[PDB]
Amino acid sequence: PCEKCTSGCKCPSKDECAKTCSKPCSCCPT
Ligand SMILES: [Cd+2]
Ligand SMILES: [Cd+2]
Ligand SMILES: [Cd+2]
Repeated sequence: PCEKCTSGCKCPSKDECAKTCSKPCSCCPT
């Protein structure tokens, strides 16, 4: 979980995820 992932993240696919998560943030839709 990066900055905005140490809890709950929406990240639908990448447009909002890959943007704030330059990695497989163990919490987005992965
Ligand atoms: Cd994400
Ligand atoms: Cd993240
Ligand atoms: Cd996440």
